[PDB]
Amino acid sequence: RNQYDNDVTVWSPQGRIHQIEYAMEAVKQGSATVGLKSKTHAVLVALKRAQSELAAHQKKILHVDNHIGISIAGLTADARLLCNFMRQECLDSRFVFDRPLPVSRLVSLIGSKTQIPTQRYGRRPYGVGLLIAGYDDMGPHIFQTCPSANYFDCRAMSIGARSQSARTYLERHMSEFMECNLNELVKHGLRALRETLPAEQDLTTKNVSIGIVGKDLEFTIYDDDDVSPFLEGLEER
Amino acid sequence: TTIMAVQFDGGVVLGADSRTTTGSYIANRVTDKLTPIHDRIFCCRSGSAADTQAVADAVTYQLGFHSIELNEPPLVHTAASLFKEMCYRYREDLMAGIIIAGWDPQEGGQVYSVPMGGMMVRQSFAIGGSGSSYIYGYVDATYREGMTKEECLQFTANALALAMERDGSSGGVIRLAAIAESGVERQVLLGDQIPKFAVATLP
Amino acid sequence: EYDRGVNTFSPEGRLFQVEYAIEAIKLGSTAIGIQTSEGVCLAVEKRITSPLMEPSSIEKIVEIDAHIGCAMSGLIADAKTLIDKARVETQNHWFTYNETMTVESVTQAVSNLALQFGEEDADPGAMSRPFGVALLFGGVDEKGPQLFHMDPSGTFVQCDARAIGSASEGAQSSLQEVYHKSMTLKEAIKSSLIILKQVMEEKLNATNIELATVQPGQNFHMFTKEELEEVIKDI
Amino acid sequence: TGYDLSASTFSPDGRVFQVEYAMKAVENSSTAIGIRCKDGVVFGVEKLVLSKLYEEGSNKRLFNVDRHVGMAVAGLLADARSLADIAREEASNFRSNFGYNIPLKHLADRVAMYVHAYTLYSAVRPFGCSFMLGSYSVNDGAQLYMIDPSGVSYGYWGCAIGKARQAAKTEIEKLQMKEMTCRDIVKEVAKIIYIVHDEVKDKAFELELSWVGELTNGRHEIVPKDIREEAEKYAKESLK
Amino acid sequence: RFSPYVFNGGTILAIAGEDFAIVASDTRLSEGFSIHTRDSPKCYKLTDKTVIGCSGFHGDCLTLTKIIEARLKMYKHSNNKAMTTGAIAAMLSTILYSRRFFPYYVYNIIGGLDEEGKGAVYSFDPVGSYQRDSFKAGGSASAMLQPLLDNQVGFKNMQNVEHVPLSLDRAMRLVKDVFISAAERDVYTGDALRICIVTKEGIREETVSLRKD
Amino acid sequence: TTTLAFKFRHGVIVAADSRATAGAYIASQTVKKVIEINPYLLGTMAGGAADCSFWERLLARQCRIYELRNKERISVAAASKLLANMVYQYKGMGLSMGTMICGWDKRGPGLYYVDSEGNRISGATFSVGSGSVYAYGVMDRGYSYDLEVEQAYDLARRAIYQATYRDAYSGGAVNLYHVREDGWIRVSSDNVADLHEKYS
Amino acid sequence: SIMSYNGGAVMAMKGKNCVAIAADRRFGIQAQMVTTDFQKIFPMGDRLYIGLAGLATDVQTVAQRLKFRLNLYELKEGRQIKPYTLMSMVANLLYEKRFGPYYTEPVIAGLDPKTFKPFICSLDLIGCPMVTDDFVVSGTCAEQMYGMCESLWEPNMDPDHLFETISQAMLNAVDRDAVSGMGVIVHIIEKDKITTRTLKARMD
Amino acid sequence: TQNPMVTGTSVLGVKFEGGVVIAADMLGSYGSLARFRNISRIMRVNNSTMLGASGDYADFQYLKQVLGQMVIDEELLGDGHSYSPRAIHSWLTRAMYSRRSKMNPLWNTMVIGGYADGESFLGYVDMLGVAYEAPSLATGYGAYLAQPLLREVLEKQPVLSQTEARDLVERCMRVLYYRDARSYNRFQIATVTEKGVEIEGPLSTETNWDIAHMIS
Amino acid sequence: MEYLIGIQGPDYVLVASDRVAASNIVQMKDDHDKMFKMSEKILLLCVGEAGDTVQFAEYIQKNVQLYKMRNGYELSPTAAANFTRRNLADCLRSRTPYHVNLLLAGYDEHEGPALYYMDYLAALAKAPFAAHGYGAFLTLSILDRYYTPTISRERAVELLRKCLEELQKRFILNLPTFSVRIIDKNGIHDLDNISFP
Ligand SMILES: CC(C)C[C@@H](C=O)NC(=O)[C@H](CC(C)C)NC(=O)[C@H](CC(C)C)NC(=O)OCc1ccccc1
Ligand SMILES: CC(C)C[C@@H](C=O)NC(=O)[C@H](CC(C)C)NC(=O)[C@H](CC(C)C)NC(=O)OCc1ccccc1
Repeated sequence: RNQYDNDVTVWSPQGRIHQIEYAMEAVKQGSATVGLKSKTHAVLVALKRAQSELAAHQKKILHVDNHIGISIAGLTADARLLCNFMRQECLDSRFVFDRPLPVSRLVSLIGSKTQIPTQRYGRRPYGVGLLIAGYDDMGPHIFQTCPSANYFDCRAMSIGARSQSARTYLERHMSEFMECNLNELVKHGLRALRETLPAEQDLTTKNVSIGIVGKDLEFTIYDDDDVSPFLEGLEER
Repeated sequence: TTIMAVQFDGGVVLGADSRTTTGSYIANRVTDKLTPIHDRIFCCRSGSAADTQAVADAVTYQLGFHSIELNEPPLVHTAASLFKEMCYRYREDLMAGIIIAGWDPQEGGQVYSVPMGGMMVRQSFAIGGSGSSYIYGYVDATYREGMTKEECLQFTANALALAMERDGSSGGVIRLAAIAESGVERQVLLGDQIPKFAVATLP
Repeated sequence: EYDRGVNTFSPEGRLFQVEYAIEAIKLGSTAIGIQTSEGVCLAVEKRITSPLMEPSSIEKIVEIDAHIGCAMSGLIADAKTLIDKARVETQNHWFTYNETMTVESVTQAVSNLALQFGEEDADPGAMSRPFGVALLFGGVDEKGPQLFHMDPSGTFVQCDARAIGSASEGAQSSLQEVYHKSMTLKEAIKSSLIILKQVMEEKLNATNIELATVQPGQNFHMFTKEELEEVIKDI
Repeated sequence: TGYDLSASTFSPDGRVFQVEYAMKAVENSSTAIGIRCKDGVVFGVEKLVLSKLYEEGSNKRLFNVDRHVGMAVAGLLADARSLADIAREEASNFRSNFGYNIPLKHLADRVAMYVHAYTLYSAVRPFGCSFMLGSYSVNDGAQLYMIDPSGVSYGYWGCAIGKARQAAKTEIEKLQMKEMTCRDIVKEVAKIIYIVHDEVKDKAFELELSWVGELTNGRHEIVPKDIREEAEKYAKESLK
Repeated sequence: RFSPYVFNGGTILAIAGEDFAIVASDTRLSEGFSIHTRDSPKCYKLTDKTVIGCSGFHGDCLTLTKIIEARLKMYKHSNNKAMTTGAIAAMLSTILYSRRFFPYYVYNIIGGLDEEGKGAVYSFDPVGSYQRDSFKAGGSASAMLQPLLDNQVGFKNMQNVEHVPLSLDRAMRLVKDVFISAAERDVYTGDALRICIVTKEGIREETVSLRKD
Repeated sequence: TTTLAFKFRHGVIVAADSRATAGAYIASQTVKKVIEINPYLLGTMAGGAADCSFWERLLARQCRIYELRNKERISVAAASKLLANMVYQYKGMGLSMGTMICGWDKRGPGLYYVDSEGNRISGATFSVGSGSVYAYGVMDRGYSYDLEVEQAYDLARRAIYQATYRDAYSGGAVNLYHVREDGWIRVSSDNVADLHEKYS
Repeated sequence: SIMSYNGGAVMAMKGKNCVAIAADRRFGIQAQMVTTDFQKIFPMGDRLYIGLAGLATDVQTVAQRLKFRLNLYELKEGRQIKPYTLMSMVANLLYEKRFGPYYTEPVIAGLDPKTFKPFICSLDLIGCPMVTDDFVVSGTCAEQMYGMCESLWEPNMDPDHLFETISQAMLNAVDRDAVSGMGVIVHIIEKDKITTRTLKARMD
Repeated sequence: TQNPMVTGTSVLGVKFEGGVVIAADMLGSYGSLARFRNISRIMRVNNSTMLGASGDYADFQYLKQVLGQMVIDEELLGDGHSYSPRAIHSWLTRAMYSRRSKMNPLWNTMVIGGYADGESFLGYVDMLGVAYEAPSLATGYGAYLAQPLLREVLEKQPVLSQTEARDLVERCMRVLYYRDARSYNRFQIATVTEKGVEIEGPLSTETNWDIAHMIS
Repeated sequence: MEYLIGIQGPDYVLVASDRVAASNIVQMKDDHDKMFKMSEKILLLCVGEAGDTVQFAEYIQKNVQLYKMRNGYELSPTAAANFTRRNLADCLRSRTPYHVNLLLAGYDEHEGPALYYMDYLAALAKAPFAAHGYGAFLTLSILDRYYTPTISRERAVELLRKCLEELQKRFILNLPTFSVRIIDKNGIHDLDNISFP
């Protein structure tokens, strides 16, 4: 099956495109990121990973717009290219209509741009998984995007290495998240991110990044000093 | 150039004069300003001869492809919309005013006037060209709703006759066409046949 | 047989060309970059092949701007195009905003150019392969002395201290042992030379080593042979 | 072999394998059924919810291509979303050029030709989605068309696309759709989807219902929840 | 034939102080001898420390403000910091020169706090030339407003006068007095005066009524 | 606008008025016509304010990139040619620019005049602007290569002052710079009003 | 007119088995004569010559461009160009610039390569080709030349007579034009030989 | 449109509590001639927005086609988001300015009236892209004649009842009919409220010609 | 306004140019050289609109230099003149037309001395003696009266001085200093500037 796996254009005789699946594996290799939403706020929690003890952790949360924020898993450069497309599209909505772009409408445009490489020859599926947290007239939204170019609306979703452990936590506590206050909602995400962490590792201000968007709050990324209040109230694993 | 179209129940009557003039010289004294875009759709052409003929040929080709592809008789509104789109896009380039009248199974007899500037309006009676200004009062006073096909044919001929007498550009023979489900019947009125209105007699 | 295209994902999920380009960096000479509150220090191994080559011709450490310098490892020729992009970008930022570009902003811009390679790219002339150079950018901005790492993958990460080159893994273990947050620039320069001397096959000498420093008070300065001799004599 | 690598290569038998491989991807996808009635067309999708985490209404397989037209898709969703965008563009272009709502037979032909272009070249792979377009107009009447990855488009009184198309088609055949009105058919489309679904594997399905017809005044719309709930109740009672 | 530019009127003034910056504008928008609206403020808040006043063809003013806002958002995304008043001044010159062949008909004065916290006023000609000034007036009444500002703020042509540092209260009385005087002698200015004060706390807006006509 | 530059044994003296005028209206009395391209190079601005500022700033960027790429400062001649080539492309499009490029290079002290028309010339003494004619007469009468540094400063101050008196567009203060092998220095900025008392 | 700026007069006449072409030798920017040795008649095919009058730049450019095409044609075809074909080639070159024309009116005098039949032709600035059995005249003094030629020309003139007739017409006609003159050069084309003679003309 | 052809006269807008009312005549005139005497110059963009245009009918008809497609496209998405009256106004300002910059302007002045989220929006977009929002709006000769009457009543009493606003618009239309050569008796009134946009059919203002006898 | 003159003798070409550069009513420079050395034995003198003169001449000079480097032999004066005429004529109908009047002087070992006159319109004429600018109208008559084809180099300078002396006596414009150069088998040689003051 070596011939089928080499190019995106080739269809395997089993009806599958191997190159798209290989790109999806790249998102799995990246660090775990968990995003969940309540009635009032939507949050992104990121396990920043350090190449060396000396090295600082890579950025995992980025500001697309005042009402939109993204968590990146997979190849960082592909994410930055996708983020620039999203930043330009949201700005174009503000310039033309003087309104924030509906978060759902942006995800549809991202899906279209990601799909075109998969069909054409000499192109690669973008190897990134993005969690989009945004607040629009409809309310808080959490969306997951894949190299397959399929985008899904999620009450909560976790992407990256050991994401399944975070997903199990989210499924059990899904009912509590909607009515929870912002501090409770962020804490639920921190616990889910901890499940991904190996038992030896512990959540710390340096390795944790939190992004919050809400009815009265523009997307804010909380730094290591800023994450300390959210992490201060916690329970031992 | 005077071009007129009047809608009748189940049909449309289209009329035009026959004069093409460069300055005060008549190049053609028998010009046909009624062009068949499709089997039951015709256009009356006013303005530059070259611009009108080119636009009419392009619409006939486009409407012909459209009808063959859809395997259905074309709509008058579709023909008018194609003319409006070309006229508006090149409004600065083309000095052309066209009245599109035809029969569709769905909406029967329809007259649409696309004036210079590419605007489309459906009107019970439409008049166009240099002679149109002289006959505006006659058309408004004479037109009566419920006019029969013969009454519309008389109405169009009487109006065109008045415009041709008072307009230098309008003249020659009156060409009339009537479009209905049965088909298109075309007649030419000349000399005695052209309606005559008494001139003032005070030497 | 080069059957796979330049943009092909591995069964594991990593682009084949990017991984091969990361292997190319291992061939490159070791460069030690340390960030200290007093200043950021960049050091590199010239690796002169023969006595005949003039030593000054090798230029591993280059000045992106007065406040920003970069040390390079891997294929030097690939780096020149990236270095030119950085210099033009810093000058453009001055013209448009009348301010110095932050080191992170410069590293992000060069990093963006790293993955822009395509076989079916519209431009008749476009990069066909990933860049094969690793760049350490060290500079002082409003945030303070800062050092950043650029990889052929296009990932940019701020580093307190890092080594890029053939002996990077061995040097990194040594750097982690000797790195303290309170270290002064003079201590960092001495530590960088000590790690470089151990990793370098040739004995350390003023000609075979290039060292440069950026401090908030002074613009990027490359140590002169006399200046290099004093630090090496202390060893 | 090597005869199956490109869409620009015919097999010694005369078959382009890459297009066949694309059709297989549609067969893997969950079933979508469209039934045309005297009043208009009704559509149903056996949407499968992979995870409880996904919010309800995510990954919709029913789209509104135009005010009067609706699309039911089975296959790669990303390709189907791209085809929906092409369908929306074609209808918009027709309205601008000819001034009237695009006839469905024409929309199906134009979109099918776009799907066909992919099958002819090595540079671009064929689309992996099959879709049904449904519309009602007083002059046109109810019309249902289905387009395969090959690009063939044929009108159908009733159609099923997906894993259980063969099973659904026998159940669809039993219904006398031409006599029945849309309100009656909405119960039947729910019944066929529930019967076709496999409880043992590919469980946790959700039913998406859409209709265009006299009841909707010729505007394709998602079936109202009150009617949808009644239809699901009929399907559950019938399954017993 | 078609004329691409129309004069929509309006006058703007910005005064810089040791700890404050005040940008003021009339609210009247007028085409020819007719008043389009009595409430169209010409002051727009670029950032927490910066307010830009734009007077001239209104269509050019609206587009330029929209372009500046996008550039500010783009800078924050790329540089991870909000643009300083001086940087906005340098960027605005480049945007204006980009349209040198088809110029924007807008007179722009930027008023904002500098990095040290001292007040800074930047004045721009339509093509793009910019300079930093303690006080500048732009628009239809710029010629009327500027001479009093030289006499009082600059103490020019006055001998044996103490050069007291400008006070927020004194500067605000001067801004009201100059605009009231201009409304009396210039047809374009009038209706109301929008005063925006930039300080470390934030931007504070005050409106004082001016003669309707 | 009066701008004057001359070359003498000690170096190059660059001086300018500070008045910017919109038609009759005097927009500014503090405009800085002389721009510092690099620590060893200066550019003088005359005619259109935006045109001169944009193009001289673009020359400075090109000179900075040249220094980084070639590891040496650009020649006065090379900088002057670069400005001329960039302006020539826009010839006939209405750019109005009069500029003097003054600096010290390995070749020696250098003075060049570049204009929107495209003339580029090197001279011992040049004056550019509306008041250039008035400045030229005073400078020509008192100019010598042998002038002492202090006398040279006075000649530049006097020529600008006399020009401001005759020319309506010239005005404000005279800003004087001296280019030396070490680099340029801003010798002084003197308001014409104060100079008027001293000269008279 | 643009044509009058540099001036110039060229004419061709047909004889029994000979053709003749003559041109003024003055090159002038307007009222000032820069040179008296300017070339307006260019050899094309040994017995085929083209005389160009109009803007001096255009006269030089068209001769240079025509030679490029003719040299390529002769190499590929393997044969000397026929006189009619040269008229077609020059007409194509002039028409290519119809919207912005070269300001030159070409006159062609030649003998057929095999038959040796006399051929004379004239073309307009935009490439219209006119072929005549007697004389073709182009230039600032065209009306004067037409008057002299119509009266002087006679059929079946011998080469010596053709030379005298073309010379008398050119000399008297350039005498009545201020911007043409300063000498005239006459070429007599015969199958056996080419005779080139410079006439004595008033210099003023 | 460097040169306008068939054109429409003034369109008037007034804001009342709970909605906006815009009134336009039904005449398209080629120069002096009243060529088309039954044309609607008011368009219902969506449930919350209506647009009235003065200027080339062809350019207005083109805008109606483009605006209508954009609204149809949004409805297809069904994301629960619909364009606000302000959003349509922002789009028009960008579209008019872009054409002005290209030097191929759309020769139209448009009044956009909408009611959304318990607020009433009235906006003006010019051919050159000049745009503003005001309580009372008028275009063409309406600015010179009708706007002074509308502004005086509004300045004295800021909030107007729907009935009072229709009464004011009818008085203004009569004033325009008397003093504008391009005015026509038949006109359409469009009102936007929480319920939606309603356009009334041809309406004629009664006229008093008593002054004609007084001329003697 | 600017002045160029060329006198050609049996074994040499004598060329002179005005040394004044002027903007408006003021002569900014009195040392300007309008002579550009295309090759060891070729000089191109250019007078015309500002900017166009330097841009065209420098481009021709650099292209002529490239020919020597690429082929190892310099162009003939006739070839260089034909190369300038083609480039100027090609640019004449182009959006950017150069307003340049050029005089080309060179000595070729095989064909001897050459002087070429080219107008802005791009007409190339080989002339025994030629001049450019308003000064030519006064100067050319003197040259026609006193020029003999066998004139010696010393006599050529005497003729040149007479032409320049007339310009001082009758020309409205002030052209005090003229640069003089000669081209012969040895090569281009600078001659002392003729300054009337
Ligand atoms: C069916 C009609 C559109 C044909 C007919 C009736 O209007 N056309 C016309 O009456 C119009 C008159 C209008 C231009 C004022 N005439 C025309 O369109 C042209 C006149 C030319 C000067 C362009 N008719 C014509 O015969 O053109 C001959 C011509 C064409 C080019 C140059 C010189 C002469
Ligand atoms: C003040 C220096 C920077 C330049 C100096 C040099 O001569 N003078 C100038 O630049 C001239 C004065 C000159 C015309 C006599 N001044 C100007 O050019 C002024 C700049 C300030 C005075 C407002 N610009 C101006 O008034 O018009 C600029 C413009 C250009 C195009 C469209 C609209 C407006």
